[PDB]
Amino acid sequence: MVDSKKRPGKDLDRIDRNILNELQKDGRISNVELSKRVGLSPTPCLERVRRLERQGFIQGYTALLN
Repeated sequence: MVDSKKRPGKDLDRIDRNILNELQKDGRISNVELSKRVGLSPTPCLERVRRLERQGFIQGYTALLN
């Protein structure tokens, strides 16, 4: 019905799915913030987002994280 951030939901860490939901709600957020909206540090927040990157789900969202 909306969102569309399914990605590997059947197997997605709470940090990645919530991070994808935050990227869709905010396609202009880096990682530091991307680290606090999910309740984690950014160093790893990226580690979480990177996992979402390898699956081709962060080429526009926080793709900048690279």
